[PDB]
Amino acid sequence: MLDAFSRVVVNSDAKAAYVGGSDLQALKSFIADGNKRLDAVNSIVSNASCMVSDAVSGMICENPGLISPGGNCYTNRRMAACLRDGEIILRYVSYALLAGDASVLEDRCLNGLKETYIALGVPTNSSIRAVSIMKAQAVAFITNTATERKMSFAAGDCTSLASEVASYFDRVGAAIS
Amino acid sequence: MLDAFSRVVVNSDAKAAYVGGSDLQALKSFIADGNKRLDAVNSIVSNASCMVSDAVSGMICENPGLISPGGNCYTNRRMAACLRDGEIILRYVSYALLAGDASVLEDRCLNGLKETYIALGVPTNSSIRAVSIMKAQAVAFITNTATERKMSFAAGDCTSLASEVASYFDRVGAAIS
Amino acid sequence: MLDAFSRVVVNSDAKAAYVGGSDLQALKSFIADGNKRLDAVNSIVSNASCMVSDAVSGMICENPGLISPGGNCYTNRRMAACLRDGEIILRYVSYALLAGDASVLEDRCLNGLKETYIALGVPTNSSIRAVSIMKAQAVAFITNTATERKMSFAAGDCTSLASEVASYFDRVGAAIS
Amino acid sequence: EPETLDDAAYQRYFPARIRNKAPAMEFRRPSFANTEDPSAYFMLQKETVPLRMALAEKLLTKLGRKGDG
Amino acid sequence: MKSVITTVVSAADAAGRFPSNSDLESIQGNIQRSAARLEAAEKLAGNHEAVVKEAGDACFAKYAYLKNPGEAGENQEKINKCYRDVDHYMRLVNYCLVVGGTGPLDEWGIAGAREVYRTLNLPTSAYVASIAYTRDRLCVPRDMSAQAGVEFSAYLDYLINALS
Amino acid sequence: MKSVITTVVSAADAAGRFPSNSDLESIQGNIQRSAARLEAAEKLAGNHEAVVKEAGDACFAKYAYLKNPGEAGENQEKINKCYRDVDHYMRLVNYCLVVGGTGPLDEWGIAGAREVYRTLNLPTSAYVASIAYTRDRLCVPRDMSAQAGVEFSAYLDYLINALS
Amino acid sequence: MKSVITTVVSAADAAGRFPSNSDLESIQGNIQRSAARLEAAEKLAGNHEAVVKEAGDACFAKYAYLKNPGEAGENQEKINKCYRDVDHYMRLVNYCLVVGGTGPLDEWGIAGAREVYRTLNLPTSAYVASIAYTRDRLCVPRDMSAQAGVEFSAYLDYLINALS
Amino acid sequence: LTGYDSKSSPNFPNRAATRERRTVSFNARVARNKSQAKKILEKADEFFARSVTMQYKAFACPNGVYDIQCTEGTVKGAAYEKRAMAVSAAFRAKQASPAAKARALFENRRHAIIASHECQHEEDLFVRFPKLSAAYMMGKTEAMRTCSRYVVPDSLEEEYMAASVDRQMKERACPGGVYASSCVEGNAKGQAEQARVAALATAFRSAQKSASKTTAERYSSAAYGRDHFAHGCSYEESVFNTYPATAAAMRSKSYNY
Ligand SMILES: C=CC1=C(C)[C@@H](Cc2[nH]c(/C=C3N=C(/C=C4\NC(=O)[C@H](C)[C@H]4CC)C(C)=C\3CCC(=O)O)c(CCC(=O)O)c2C)NC1=O
Ligand SMILES: C=CC1=C(C)[C@@H](Cc2[nH]c(/C=C3N=C(/C=C4\NC(=O)[C@H](C)[C@H]4CC)C(C)=C\3CCC(=O)O)c(CCC(=O)O)c2C)NC1=O
Ligand SMILES: C=CC1=C(C)[C@@H](Cc2[nH]c(/C=C3N=C(/C=C4\NC(=O)[C@H](C)[C@H]4CC)C(C)=C\3CCC(=O)O)c(CCC(=O)O)c2C)NC1=O
Ligand SMILES: C=CC1=C(C)[C@@H](Cc2[nH]c(/C=C3N=C(/C=C4\NC(=O)[C@H](C)[C@H]4CC)C(C)=C\3CCC(=O)O)c(CCC(=O)O)c2C)NC1=O
Ligand SMILES: C=CC1=C(C)[C@@H](Cc2[nH]c(/C=C3N=C(/C=C4\NC(=O)[C@H](C)[C@H]4CC)C(C)=C\3CCC(=O)O)c(CCC(=O)O)c2C)NC1=O
Ligand SMILES: C=CC1=C(C)[C@@H](Cc2[nH]c(/C=C3N=C(/C=C4\NC(=O)[C@H](C)[C@H]4CC)C(C)=C\3CCC(=O)O)c(CCC(=O)O)c2C)NC1=O
Ligand SMILES: C=CC1=C(C)[C@@H](Cc2[nH]c(/C=C3N=C(/C=C4\NC(=O)[C@H](C)[C@H]4CC)C(C)=C\3CCC(=O)O)c(CCC(=O)O)c2C)NC1=O
Ligand SMILES: C=CC1=C(C)[C@@H](Cc2[nH]c(/C=C3N=C(/C=C4\NC(=O)[C@H](C)[C@H]4CC)C(C)=C\3CCC(=O)O)c(CCC(=O)O)c2C)NC1=O
Ligand SMILES: C=CC1=C(C)[C@@H](Cc2[nH]c(/C=C3N=C(/C=C4\NC(=O)[C@H](C)[C@H]4CC)C(C)=C\3CCC(=O)O)c(CCC(=O)O)c2C)NC1=O
Ligand SMILES: C=CC1=C(C)[C@@H](Cc2[nH]c(/C=C3N=C(/C=C4\NC(=O)[C@H](C)[C@H]4CC)C(C)=C\3CCC(=O)O)c(CCC(=O)O)c2C)NC1=O
Ligand SMILES: C=CC1=C(C)[C@@H](Cc2[nH]c(/C=C3N=C(/C=C4\NC(=O)[C@H](C)[C@H]4CC)C(C)=C\3CCC(=O)O)c(CCC(=O)O)c2C)NC1=O
Ligand SMILES: C=CC1=C(C)[C@@H](Cc2[nH]c(/C=C3N=C(/C=C4\NC(=O)[C@H](C)[C@H]4CC)C(C)=C\3CCC(=O)O)c(CCC(=O)O)c2C)NC1=O
Ligand SMILES: C=CC1=C(C)[C@@H](Cc2[nH]c(/C=C3N=C(/C=C4\NC(=O)[C@H](C)[C@H]4CC)C(C)=C\3CCC(=O)O)c(CCC(=O)O)c2C)NC1=O
Ligand SMILES: C=CC1=C(C)[C@@H](Cc2[nH]c(/C=C3N=C(/C=C4\NC(=O)[C@H](C)[C@H]4CC)C(C)=C\3CCC(=O)O)c(CCC(=O)O)c2C)NC1=O
Repeated sequence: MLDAFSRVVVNSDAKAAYVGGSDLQALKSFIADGNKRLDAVNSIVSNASCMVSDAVSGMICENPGLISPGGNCYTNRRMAACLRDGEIILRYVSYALLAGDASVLEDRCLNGLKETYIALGVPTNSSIRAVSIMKAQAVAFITNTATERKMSFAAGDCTSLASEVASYFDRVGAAIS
Repeated sequence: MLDAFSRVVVNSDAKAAYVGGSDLQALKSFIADGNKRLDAVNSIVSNASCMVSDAVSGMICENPGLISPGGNCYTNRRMAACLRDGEIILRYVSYALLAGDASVLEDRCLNGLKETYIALGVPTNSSIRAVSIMKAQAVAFITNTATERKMSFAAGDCTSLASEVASYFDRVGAAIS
Repeated sequence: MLDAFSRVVVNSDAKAAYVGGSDLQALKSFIADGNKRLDAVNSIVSNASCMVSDAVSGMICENPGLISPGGNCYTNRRMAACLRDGEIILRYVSYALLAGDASVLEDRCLNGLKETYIALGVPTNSSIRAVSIMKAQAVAFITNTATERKMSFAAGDCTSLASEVASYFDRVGAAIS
Repeated sequence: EPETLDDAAYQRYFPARIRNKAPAMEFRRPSFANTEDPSAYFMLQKETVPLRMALAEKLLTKLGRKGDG
Repeated sequence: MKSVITTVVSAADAAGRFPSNSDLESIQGNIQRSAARLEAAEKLAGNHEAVVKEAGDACFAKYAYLKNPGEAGENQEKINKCYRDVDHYMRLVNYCLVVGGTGPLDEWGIAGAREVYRTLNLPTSAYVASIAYTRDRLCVPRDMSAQAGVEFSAYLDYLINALS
Repeated sequence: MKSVITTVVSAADAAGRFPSNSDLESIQGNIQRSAARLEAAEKLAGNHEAVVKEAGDACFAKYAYLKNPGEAGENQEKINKCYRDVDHYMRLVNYCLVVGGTGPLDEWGIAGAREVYRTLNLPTSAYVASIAYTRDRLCVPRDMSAQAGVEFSAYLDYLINALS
Repeated sequence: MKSVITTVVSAADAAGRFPSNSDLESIQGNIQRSAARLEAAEKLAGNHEAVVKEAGDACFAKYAYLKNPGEAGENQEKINKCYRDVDHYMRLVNYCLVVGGTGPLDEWGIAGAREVYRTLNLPTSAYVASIAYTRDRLCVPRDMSAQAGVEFSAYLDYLINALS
Repeated sequence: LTGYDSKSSPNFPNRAATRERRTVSFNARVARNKSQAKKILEKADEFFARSVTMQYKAFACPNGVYDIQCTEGTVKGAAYEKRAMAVSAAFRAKQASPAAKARALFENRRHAIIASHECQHEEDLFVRFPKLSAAYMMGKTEAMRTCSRYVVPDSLEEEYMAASVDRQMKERACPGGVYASSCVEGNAKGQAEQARVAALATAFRSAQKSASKTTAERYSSAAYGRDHFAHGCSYEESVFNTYPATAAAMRSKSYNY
């Protein structure tokens, strides 16, 4: 919808004023790591076959009662539709990363999930345990400290990149609370 | 080409790569004191099978309660899994000498070893006592001050790399401390 | 649909062969002139509303019978439908210029258009002069020879696309008449 | 074949696959000093360290007692 | 509002997938133009209060039939509010140089403009005069660089091709 | 073909509009990326027979059980088909570098490959183990640039996270 | 769910007519298998506890191969988990042969089955070695009459024609 | 070379004079050998129009059981009048205006290319066969419940957000103050109210979906109007993202409704 290029134009529509050399310097630094942002989504799309897979096993090996008789993901009609519930939130977060803001995420998908989840009976309590399994593996692939797959990048600092992806997943728990 | 060397280990499936006569000069121009370095890591991997045998047996020789019934060096498949693991540190800290940095040692080998060993019933104070033998064994091979067998090198000093591997074994020791 | 990069591999797919340095150099010169190609389609979109409003009276200045009662171009609606007819077949040739291949207009605009004009009684002797009038204006913009408009371009020759733009115009009237 | 042994307990630490996997390296130095040698070559092949039951028997029997629990 | 990289992700969920490898090739290209275009935004920024009154009375120098009553341009505060109506068209044409695309243009300058200019009888030919009055004097090596000089006018004639 | 040129004209066609300059930024990103992408494809056209043989030897090294009867490698004529099945991938990986997008891959090789592999009892676990050996032992300064070793290797793991 | 009753009761409502006399003829055909099919349900319900072992051990003889690392059988877990896995499919043939249709299987067993096996890498060709072993085991003189041998053996062949 | 020469075949089209001939002999000589492929590609696209209308009913009948979506009857013989009204109007829509002929064609060759999400084989079929693209839309837009009969409001305001757009959507029906023949109730003495009596049955029981059937249809309609009308109109997407019945009642075709 609107990007980080437009995020200062969000404010500038209600200024009765413009954006010039007062706010370009906050956008000038976005170009200086514009190679870095395009280099730090190339890790996220590189393991799309291990982002939604180990997430849903991360809650089975902690709370295994969800596949018990009396479960929400009991049969294959439910849990194959759980891996589609957990993949499209990896989809609308990677659109938000190239935009620099959650304007794609917070209106296309997460605009009121507490009338599609409490209307179904989905367990919200271990949905957020299914969130931080992917967040802890998102910051672990931003850095090259993943114990399985190393990635060849140009050297430099990406703590501003690693802190930003944690600050995308935080409002997911807010959208279900 | 150390980043391409790092992708042989970190990529979570076994590959193979080797270095001919042309690109051996690429490694000597890349790594500082590499003729001292490749002599050092050759003098650990050539005698590692003797090095794991004295490391577990000195743990028995100063603590003979491991081979007691109910002990953790009882029931010889369990005793074989020490001898599997005892070179796995020496496979990886030789690789820490080769890359010049213990980042690949940390996430692939040291990460999670503290919680694994209390899950299985490993006595951790003997586990530091096993690796401290291997810390003392490598610096007698790098400095060639080993009592039994000696190796052939061009003359000079290698005490910087002896201190460099001594900064790698306490990373194994403080991970399981 | 099928752009220039897709065209060079779809006639090489029936080869069951790779695409090496025999025809990539003809494509490497296509991306050399790509800066001049974006410096060609800019000269068409910038002057759209003049040149569509141009020929609709430039057609009837030669043939005044089209505004006569019982005319095809006689009323307000049949002209208002003619002007919105007018830039469709020129926005599609701009697509062919920006994508380097004529495979977007001859499947979405020349896909049976002589079929529909016979169903309405639209004349074709006028519809090919009404695009040849709008053809010479397209070579007098990519080559800066307009007499009331000047685009500041660098020093270079534009006969590379002068016949090629008209190549996307003579195929129009041939397959609608 | 291996077996299983898998009390999912370190399951989520080392996984089923990355378990006892390690590098392995070989060194052939040049033959004479300060001359270029085409025969000098160096492996860095990743290889899974096996269980090694054979020298496990001769080390337990030489040190303590039976080991047959 | 459609810019360079909010469009290619509006089509990336339109198929229901992830970003591709060519999806990142698009985002490199505005980085090639996020220096040559942001100088053109700065030239409008520190000169906008000079060009509102410059091209403002330009159109009043064209149409003498507004200067007599029978129009909405009789008294002074209409012409003061006319110079307000200039300032909105420079507020959002400055915005598009920041984001790269024709995003802010199509929303509140292009769409819906037909009703409140034709039922309100304020002619679109009177607007395109002062739009072209900014466009017919681009001093290319003086005010900006050579590449800002060609794309600043390319946003200027967008309201030309739409409204007239 | 899903290339960056097609994705910006298909959204241009759907809106009933002209080619706007917002898409022209994405075409500028091609000619910057095209030189660091074609020589990944030019080196692949001169090395394809030596890389496809060296790939399938790790397919049978990681899973040596396929030589059993009833599997997909019991006789010589379908082990010959295994090298043909994997050469067709590494030709479509060459085809998609020249286009720049993922166009030929997800349409020719990928779409419909799931419901025929489990049909003829072919695992995809050995298919992804063939290219992951190819994608790993390739030193980014030794064979090509530091950019083509990023972009081309971004196409090989596109298969792995679409097959798994 | 699918049965003799619920299938034919649908077209009465979905065409908006009464219960016919042709659907009354259809439940009469369910009486002719009611004392002919339900003997196999009480057969296996007191028989699974020994055939969950010998048909769970049946696939690993074919695939000793899955067992080692990088695959489906990596650890015990799938099987202690793996034996629980196969005790859900013929747990449903006790649910399918008691109802009269494939209702408990086409909505609980195959729906979404190929999608949780591609992502979680479970080889579908070992379930073809798991319960079709019981098809090659079944003795019509000793175990149960040839009416179960035409109906219990039929419902298994529904499943191998579904997981392939 | 084959023989002493290679002349063209007399079975090739456009081989005779057609200069000063009679009307009977002019038309016989322009359609000489073209009649076969015109009738080959006439039964081709009619089979395509018969094939995709089958492949979307498989979702309507999952695993061999009929859902509440079929429901062509509610009272005794409540499909006989629905039989006539569906097939008599199909002739009424085949005697339309000659402006709406290609308006149907070129717009069916617009929306289907959008909905076929980048599959080059599929857009090549939609350009040659206009009957296939007329059947691709109404099959998929009824498979995913998006048109008019299943997107019921849940708030109180959405009944006027429906009512604001539809009577403004029926600017397409009435050309001026006259009506059209494309929007006709029926033509029998009861068929006017016989269209109403089914029209309340089909809205009522379709408001009795499951919790999964409404929560999966309230996002499929949102992205439907997000790539058919509001390609960049973020204000229209500001009602299309949270209020899906707005994003569903507006129909992508010039249906003359
Ligand atoms: C409960 C059951 C269970 C699993 C199924 C696995 C899966 C798994 N892996 C990680 C943790 C991780 N997971 C990955 C994932 C991958 N690496 C790749 O190359 C692939 C593309 C992808 C797998 C398909 C990476 C890179 C890390 C960080 C490094 C590591 O911890 O190994 C986590 C994070 C823990 C958390 O939630 O906080 C989980 C659940 N581990 C478990 O405990
Ligand atoms: C079209 C496809 C496309 C891509 C795949 C990326 C690829 C990419 N990454 C970087 C370049 C980079 N990427 C990183 C990022 C990192 N380095 C690390 O060691 C960290 C692990 C990680 C942070 C998360 C850094 C630090 C640079 C160098 C540039 C900089 O420091 O700003 C560059 C710049 C190099 C150059 O221009 O010569 C490019 C092109 N960009 C693209 O346009
Ligand atoms: C166009 C695609 C393309 C690739 C991705 C690479 C992949 C590749 N590498 C090698 C060939 C090789 N690859 C390596 C591996 C490496 N080499 C080193 O210097 C490091 C140690 C390590 C990378 C980090 C070695 C050592 C050889 C030579 C064979 C050998 O001596 O063992 C070969 C066979 C060619 C030969 O005969 O040598 C191929 C196809 N080459 C290509 O043409
Ligand atoms: C029963 C009681 C018992 C022990 C207490 C230990 C004896 C022992 N030896 C070494 C010490 C060592 N062990 C080796 C290992 C080797 N030397 C070689 O030449 C071979 C290649 C290789 C296997 C024999 C080396 C090189 C040293 C250091 C130098 C030395 O003391 O010999 C150490 C570590 C240094 C220290 O004392 O802190 C110990 C604890 N082994 C036992 O069995
Ligand atoms: C008797 C009826 C009659 C007319 C109404 C005019 C209209 C007209 N203009 C051009 C021809 C043209 N028309 C344009 C268009 C424009 N020129 C500009 O400077 C603007 C940017 C833009 C209008 C907004 C251009 C660039 C040419 C080519 C150069 C020229 O001959 O003027 C042609 C084509 C001549 C041909 O067929 O070859 C016609 C018919 N001429 C006539 O004979
Ligand atoms: C995003 C929008 C976008 C554009 C509009 C173009 C803008 C553009 N055009 C040219 C550059 C050029 N443009 C032309 C074109 C012409 N010269 C003539 O004499 C003819 C009238 C006309 C032919 C069609 C030529 C000849 C060059 C010089 C480069 C070359 O010759 O390859 C350059 C390179 C010069 C520079 O870097 O300053 C740029 C950036 N590029 C973009 O990225
Ligand atoms: C890939 C990386 C990798 C490693 C870092 C090592 C680490 C490691 N060690 C063991 C597993 C083990 N490690 C030991 C070792 C010991 N116990 C003691 O009491 C002694 C102090 C010490 C011997 C000197 C034993 C005994 C087991 C087996 C536990 C058991 O069988 O109960 C396991 C088993 C669980 C599993 O398979 O995941 C792993 C991962 N092995 C690897 O494959
Ligand atoms: C690929 C395989 C490969 C190797 C294994 C090394 C082997 C090696 N090292 C050195 C050469 C050397 N090697 C050492 C190393 C040592 N000397 C000591 O006294 C310490 C005990 C020990 C360090 C642990 C030193 C100090 C030199 C001389 C300085 C130097 O060249 O680095 C030389 C040059 C000899 C000559 O001039 O002819 C060679 C071939 N180099 C290689 O290319
Ligand atoms: C309540 C939901 C709602 C919609 C989905 C659209 C749908 C829609 N668009 C138009 C009509 C139009 N719709 C647009 C579209 C836009 N105009 C812009 O300035 C934006 C950039 C873009 C999204 C708002 C344009 C430019 C026209 C005029 C062209 C035409 O009539 O087709 C009309 C008929 C004219 C009228 O509105 O009276 C309708 C019903 N309009 C709506 O009221
Ligand atoms: C951000 C957009 C922007 C512009 C495009 C300019 C446009 C512009 N130029 C002038 C002002 C002027 N403009 C010119 C014109 C030119 N000068 C030359 O060297 C060329 C021959 C020719 C350009 C084509 C001259 C000669 C003056 C000053 C003297 C005068 O003519 O009044 C003025 C009046 C204010 C002043 O005195 O400067 C304005 C608004 N200013 C802006 O803020
Ligand atoms: C256009 C792109 C294109 C492809 C991707 C392949 C896809 C493909 N593969 C096979 C067919 C096959 N593919 C394999 C390949 C393998 N089995 C194994 O043991 C390994 C996992 C792997 C080799 C590494 C084998 C063995 C067959 C024969 C199976 C059979 O015909 O029964 C077939 C059936 C027709 C045929 O045999 O030719 C097709 C369509 N073919 C194509 O035309
Ligand atoms: C009621 C619905 C239902 C099913 C249809 C089955 C299917 C099924 N199996 C597993 C899960 C599993 N299934 C197997 C079984 C096997 N793996 C193989 O490689 C062999 C093909 C086979 C050996 C017999 C194993 C080993 C796991 C554990 C893998 C994991 O989930 O981590 C799961 C994940 C949740 C779970 O553990 O239950 C599901 C849904 N189980 C069910 O509960
Ligand atoms: C003026 C131009 C002109 C032509 C192009 C031909 C066109 C043409 N070809 C055939 C007829 C044919 N043409 C071919 C040719 C081919 N089929 C293939 O498999 C290959 C793709 C290709 C040649 C390599 C074949 C095989 C027949 C079939 C003859 C038969 O049916 O017996 C016929 C019908 C038989 C006849 O009328 O004699 C005609 C009109 N004739 C003309 O008069
Ligand atoms: C009469 C002509 C005719 C067609 C043109 C196709 C068009 C078509 N394709 C699919 C259905 C499909 N179509 C494709 C094909 C593709 N999707 C992709 O991801 C690729 C980009 C692209 C191939 C290049 C796939 C993969 C499916 C299954 C997924 C889905 O249902 O969308 C369906 C729905 C199937 C169903 O309802 O069960 C239809 C109507 N089918 C036809 O009957």
